[PDB]
Amino acid sequence: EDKNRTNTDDIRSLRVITAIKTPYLPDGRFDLQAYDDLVNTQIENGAEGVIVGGTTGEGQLMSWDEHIMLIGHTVNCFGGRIKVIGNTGSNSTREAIHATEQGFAMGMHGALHINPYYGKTSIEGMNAHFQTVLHMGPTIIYNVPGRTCQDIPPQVIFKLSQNPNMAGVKECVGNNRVEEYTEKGIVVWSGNDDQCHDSRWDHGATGVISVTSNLVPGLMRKLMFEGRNSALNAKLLPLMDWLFQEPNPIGVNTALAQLGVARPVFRLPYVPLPLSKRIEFVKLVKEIGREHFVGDRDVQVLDDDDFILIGRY
Amino acid sequence: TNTDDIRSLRVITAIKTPYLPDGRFDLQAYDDLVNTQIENGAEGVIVGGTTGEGQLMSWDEHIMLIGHTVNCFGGRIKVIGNTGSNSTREAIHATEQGFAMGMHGALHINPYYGKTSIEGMNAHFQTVLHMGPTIIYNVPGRTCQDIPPQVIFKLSQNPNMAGVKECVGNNRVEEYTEKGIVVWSGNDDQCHDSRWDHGATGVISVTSNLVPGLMRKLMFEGRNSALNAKLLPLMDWLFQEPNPIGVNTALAQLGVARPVFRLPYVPLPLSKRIEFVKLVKEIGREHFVGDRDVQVLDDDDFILIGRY
Amino acid sequence: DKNRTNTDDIRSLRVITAIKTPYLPDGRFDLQAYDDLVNTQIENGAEGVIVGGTTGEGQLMSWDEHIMLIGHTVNCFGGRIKVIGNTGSNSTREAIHATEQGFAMGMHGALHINPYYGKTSIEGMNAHFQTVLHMGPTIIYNVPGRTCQDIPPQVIFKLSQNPNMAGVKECVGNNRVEEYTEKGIVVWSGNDDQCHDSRWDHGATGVISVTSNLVPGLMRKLMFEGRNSALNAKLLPLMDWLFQEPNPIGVNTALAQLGVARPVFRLPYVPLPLSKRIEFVKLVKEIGREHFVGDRDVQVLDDDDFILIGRY
Amino acid sequence: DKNRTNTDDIRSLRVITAIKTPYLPDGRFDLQAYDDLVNTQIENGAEGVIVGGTTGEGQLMSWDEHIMLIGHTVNCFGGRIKVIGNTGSNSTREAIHATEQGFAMGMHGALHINPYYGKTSIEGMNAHFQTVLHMGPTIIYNVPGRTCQDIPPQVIFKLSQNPNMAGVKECVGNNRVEEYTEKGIVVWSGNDDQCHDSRWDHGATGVISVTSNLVPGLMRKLMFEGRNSALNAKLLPLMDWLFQEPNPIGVNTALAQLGVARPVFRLPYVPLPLSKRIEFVKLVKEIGREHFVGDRDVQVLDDDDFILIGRY
Ligand SMILES: N[C@@H](CCCC[NH3+])C(=O)O
Ligand SMILES: N[C@@H](CCCC[NH3+])C(=O)O
Ligand SMILES: N[C@@H](CCCC[NH3+])C(=O)O
Ligand SMILES: N[C@@H](CCCC[NH3+])C(=O)O
Ligand code: NA
Ligand code: NA
Ligand code: NA
Ligand code: NA
Repeated sequence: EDKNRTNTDDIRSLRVITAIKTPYLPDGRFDLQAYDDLVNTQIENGAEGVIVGGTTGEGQLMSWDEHIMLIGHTVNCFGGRIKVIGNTGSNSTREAIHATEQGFAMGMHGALHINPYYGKTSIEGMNAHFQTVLHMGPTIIYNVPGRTCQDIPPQVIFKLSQNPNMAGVKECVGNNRVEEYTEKGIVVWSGNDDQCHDSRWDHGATGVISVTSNLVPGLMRKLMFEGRNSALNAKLLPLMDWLFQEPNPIGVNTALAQLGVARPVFRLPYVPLPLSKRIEFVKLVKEIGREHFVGDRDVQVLDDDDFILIGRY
Repeated sequence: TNTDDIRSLRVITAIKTPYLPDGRFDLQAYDDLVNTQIENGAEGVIVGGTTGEGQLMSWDEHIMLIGHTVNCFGGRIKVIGNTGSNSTREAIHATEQGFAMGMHGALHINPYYGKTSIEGMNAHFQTVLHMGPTIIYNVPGRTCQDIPPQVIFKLSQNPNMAGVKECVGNNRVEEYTEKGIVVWSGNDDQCHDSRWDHGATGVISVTSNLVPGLMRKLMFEGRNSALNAKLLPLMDWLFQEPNPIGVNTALAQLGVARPVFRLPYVPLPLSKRIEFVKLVKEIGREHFVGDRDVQVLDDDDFILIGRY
Repeated sequence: DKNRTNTDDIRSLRVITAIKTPYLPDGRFDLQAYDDLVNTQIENGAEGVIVGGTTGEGQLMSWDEHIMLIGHTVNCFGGRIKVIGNTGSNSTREAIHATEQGFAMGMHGALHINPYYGKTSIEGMNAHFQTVLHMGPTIIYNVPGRTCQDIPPQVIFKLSQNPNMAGVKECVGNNRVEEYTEKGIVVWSGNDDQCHDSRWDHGATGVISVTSNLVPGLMRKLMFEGRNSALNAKLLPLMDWLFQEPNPIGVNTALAQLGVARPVFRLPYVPLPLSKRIEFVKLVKEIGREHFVGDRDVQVLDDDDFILIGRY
Repeated sequence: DKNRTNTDDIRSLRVITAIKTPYLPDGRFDLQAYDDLVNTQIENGAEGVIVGGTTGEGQLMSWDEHIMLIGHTVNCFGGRIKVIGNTGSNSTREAIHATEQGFAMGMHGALHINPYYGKTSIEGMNAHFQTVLHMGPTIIYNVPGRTCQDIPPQVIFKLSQNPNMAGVKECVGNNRVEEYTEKGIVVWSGNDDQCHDSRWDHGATGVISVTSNLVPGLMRKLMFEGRNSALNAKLLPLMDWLFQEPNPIGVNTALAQLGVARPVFRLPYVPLPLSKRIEFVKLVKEIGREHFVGDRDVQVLDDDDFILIGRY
């Protein structure tokens, strides 16, 4: 219980957690060299944790053997330099139990657990689901009703918070929901890049589980550590708007290809933003400055035929 | 003529998947449920739909259950595999295996949780539309993404697009049927009006799991607002928690499925099970599946399984 | 009485083809090519098929592929041929699961090998078979050259007490065949070059055959029309060619040369070399092309026609 | 340079334990029991562990169990012992995926058997091994008693051209061991009852051991402190008892009797009978309980203490 306590507190103290993009080879297999370069770039620019195969990491498109491999690989290669949080959540309790116990057995520092999506359940069912995995180790509960189509209500979060393994909540409902939890001492990470500044400084959020940190990790570190900076927050808004004009991770996948740090390979059902938006992206990089974005290569527009779409991989 | 056989079906049951106490499929109980559907005029079955808890299956057990259903019943009923996924890879592999097992058609949802652009949604459906007769499934209450009319009209030009399982409501159903697209209502409490007022071919039904004879009557024997009003309390009871919590609880009370739930589903509470006994008596037990007297059951009768 | 006839339906089969699983260029199943192979077997008097046996590369399938191929075969051909799923495993857990799923697909029977690589005690071997023998008609497969463990007579005799034990696919030789057939146990020879003598001199019911993949008509003649030392001697050069490397290397090469399977190998199998493919053209000319499956002129094929897949 | 160092780090190991995988009463892995077994090996001078080898029942594992156990062993013990994953398979697809996943998760080496049951040609064996050898330090496993196919010297000589081929786990005997060691190829004996003479008289580097599961200190002494024919002779009755039925039946029974694993077997393995367990208690007394793993007095155990799992 003393080790469990320290383990949970080591997650609660994290302010910058990157929902890391999973890059691919031309045949659709994981590009582990590109992935390792992405994680090293996050560490060098002050990311304190990584979600492995989150929504941004396309965990939804992995086989369990790929997903478990990427968790174990990240622990083995980077576990001493960053906290590794496996997205071992599922709409199936059986899948969540097996994936979470395997992830913890291979040394991941915490688990991200969404409520069941598509196959939505009752409040009693939601509690039953979370109770099967909460005992296994430090857990972040993920409320994203725009994707799950089911709000995790405060009554569920308050009951789960009775368990010392509940590290906190990745909250997407907004700053009023954030404040309801943080005023009661529950740790909250904003899941909304365009709200995380106000969440952090005005509503008691500990930090952010970020998509945008994939592109500008240094600026997101600054936003979470160095106090209110409404000017920097305003300067990042056009980039955050561009990143979410189509569902995540279409934007981050397109951007990382343009910056030359991931191959222009998409696993279906994702397809890149079209030419006009890629031209907009080069303009956004020029306005902020290329030096703030990951990678060293000059940003490219890329041609339509540079992109590879993989269904069977 | 494969696709035209699907297009003529008016009663398609989203069949419940029953379990043994260790959480494995109860294939004996499953066969008994499908046989009862065939005897009471069900014309098709969705295997591992939302009601069938496909979302809780391994692909191993989902494709097995499709193959089992084709072997046992394929000559007596149209077998539509729910081979859809939020992952294009999973949808491709499940659909080609389902068609290889001999299923008559596929049900395909738009990607849920990992939602995509219109262009990505089109790309997803195109990987599976060429494999055989396909019903497109629109349920924005569960996917949190409406398949817009623009997409359905474009998909409907593909001769393998049988039609739409539509859950938006009767205005959406009518927008499609008036433009010659075949529509099954996905909403039991709307399907009567859908069928008789809005050009729906029929229903892909949860309630037919409980009262298959009454649902066939509702789709075939003409407009009957009195029979429809008679079923509304039962339909309201079945959807007070998300499907399939209601049907799982009801089939346990009727004795045709064991009171075994795969998590994250748990039964309706005692007060609702007491109300179910009253709903059965009001409609008449003879109209519900099974021969056993309806039991309330104790909370401690229900087995909740996470590890199966 | 209901189960008795299902097992008796298997016991009466004389020609069971261990059917080859053909592939498309990236290593996925070629179901069109497979269906054509099975139809050819039926048309030429094969009475059963083993789905994903040693010849069918069941050892290279995932269980989802293997159970799909069984269900596909039952649905498409189950009324025209007896479908025996190779649902055996060196893991009891895998054998139980695969056998249950196979019978749920409607397969007529199961083929069960003793545990290979992870060999066990006589008591362990009996425990293994007892978990699956109750599920339906079962053929017990003894192939000590592959398993490195003989299923001894004492085990076959104990298994024989269960009515679901249809018989034995025996590879030890015609002396072991006779030890069983003289006690009323049904035996299929698993050795194409012994099956004639097994059938006519040692009371074997018939063969579970590799060679029937190429010349199903001639293997049917061999098992049905009586003693024919001339026909048996005529087939021996083809049988020697098919088993010069471990099965199914020969049959995979031959079916590609005859144009009824694509020249796609799942590793760790690779084709016979050009010298053997030239010999095969000569063997076909000597027997006559009309006796071999397919209508295309037999080809040698270039080394570069053969696609070797690891990531299947 | 890092690859040369990683390979040399495997080549220097003299005592590698083929660690037993212990189970909970329902058949799932007992990770608490496993962690205690690995700790005991480290404390008594084991330098490497095979995860899910023949002894570890890799043959009865699902891949998710097998990969988890490799990743768990690296995470908990990888700084204190070399972790060699048994990521081999008779299927090249299984071997490729398991091996790349095991190396991605930080295993130090891979153990690769030639394809068993589905045996292939020499050319096929080479093609199989070439798909995995480039992925990291590799021990080639020759056990013709289980595979029913000798990996011939020409295959080992060819693989030894690759800087990732660490060496050979050889079971054919001391003549084959010497054909490799005389050329500077690293060999571990796979035969506990030969490994003493193999180490001191035939140039073997050490042993990949079953017996080290029971007496790790005595096996370390045998591999490091020079010829000791007396100690080797003192161990022979124990080694004879451990292999009277196929491994791991003996080690599974012994570890239950020493109280360091539950008396739980995955089929098709079943324990040695009562008379053999009585013989074990006598063997432990003659050698001395202090040399065997665990602190608890050795127990005979009753027949009904043992649990046999089919659906694990
Ligand atoms: N596509 C499925 C399976 C993903 C499994 C690996 N995370 C889902 O989103 O639930
Ligand atoms: N739970 C996953 C996998 C189900 C796969 C079998 N239908 C999902 O809902 O996407
Ligand atoms: N390669 C494994 C798995 C095959 C499973 C499908 N038959 C074996 O030969 O046991
Ligand atoms: N029982 C199969 C599969 C084992 C997979 C895990 N090592 C075999 O021995 O090949
Ligand atoms: Na995430
Ligand atoms: Na459905
Ligand atoms: Na066979
Ligand atoms: Na080993």
